[PDB]
Amino acid sequence: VGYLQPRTFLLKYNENGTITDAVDCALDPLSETKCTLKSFTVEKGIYQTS
Amino acid sequence: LLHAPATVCGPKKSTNLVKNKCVNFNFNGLKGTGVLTESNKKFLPFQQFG
Ligand SMILES: *[C@@H]1O[C@H](CO)[C@@H](O)[C@H](O)[C@H]1NC(C)=O
Repeated sequence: VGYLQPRTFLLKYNENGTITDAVDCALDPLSETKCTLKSFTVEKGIYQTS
Repeated sequence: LLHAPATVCGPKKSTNLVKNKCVNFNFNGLKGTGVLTESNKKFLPFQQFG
């Protein structure tokens, strides 16, 4: 048994229409950079995130 | 007219399909303007719009 609270997930959709991956936007700061760039892969650099 | 989404309604009248024409489509609460054509994109059975 688990709970649900209001938070943001970045979820991508396959070319067949199904969901293959999602990102918790508040788990660790790398995932927050993934959410602010709206991409699953980030490059090397500085990202002013939050 | 109780404070709930109602479950008893009337049958909403329909229309035959038209291809390649600027029409005012209404697909279950989708008011707008566009043309209608066939598509090769495959859906999943629980989808209805895109
Ligand atoms: C997408 O659906 C088609 C239809 O059969 C299938 O051939 C293809 O392998 C599917 N691709 C993925 C990534 O699920």
